[PDB]
Amino acid sequence: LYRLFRKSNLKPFERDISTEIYQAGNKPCNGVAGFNCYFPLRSYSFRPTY
Amino acid sequence: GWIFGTTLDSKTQSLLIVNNATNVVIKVCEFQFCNDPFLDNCTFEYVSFKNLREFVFKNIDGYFKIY
Ligand SMILES: *[C@@H]1O[C@H](CO)[C@@H](O)[C@H](O)[C@H]1NC(C)=O
Ligand SMILES: *[C@@H]1O[C@H](CO)[C@@H](O)[C@H](O)[C@H]1NC(C)=O
Ligand SMILES: *[C@@H]1O[C@H](CO)[C@@H](O)[C@H](O)[C@H]1NC(C)=O
Repeated sequence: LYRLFRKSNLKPFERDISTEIYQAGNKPCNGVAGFNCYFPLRSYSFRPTY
Repeated sequence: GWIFGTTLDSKTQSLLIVNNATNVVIKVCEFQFCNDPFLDNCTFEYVSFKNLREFVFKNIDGYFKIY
């Protein structure tokens, strides 16, 4: 699984582990998916025929 | 001992150094400890008015240095 949303750029060799649903801006989410409320955890679905 | 981190409420990573008079316990587990913080997930773990002890703790490049 891979990331696409985060609120900051990480320092080198840093290990903040957080898999919560992230805001896309200043709109609050409170753990509810929707507009401006996106999951960062995506997948590539690795097949040998790609 | 000393306890480090950002939030320290069993949410994200939190350092812990405890001297229990025999060893020096160093853990990075996020889990809670004794409810009153006194002496009677673990990706890194390390076990080893007359007195003045001086320490310097710094954190550079993901490295925690103790003098
Ligand atoms: C470290 O944690 C603090 C929490 O107070 C946060 O504001 C800061 O952005 C974090 N640094 C990172 C993610 O590099
Ligand atoms: C101190 O902590 C170490 C690490 O868990 C343990 O092996 C040792 O028995 C402890 N000593 C005392 C006196 O509690
Ligand atoms: C300890 O590890 C488990 C397994 O990933 C995790 O579900 C749990 O939240 C961790 N405990 C923390 C972060 O306090």
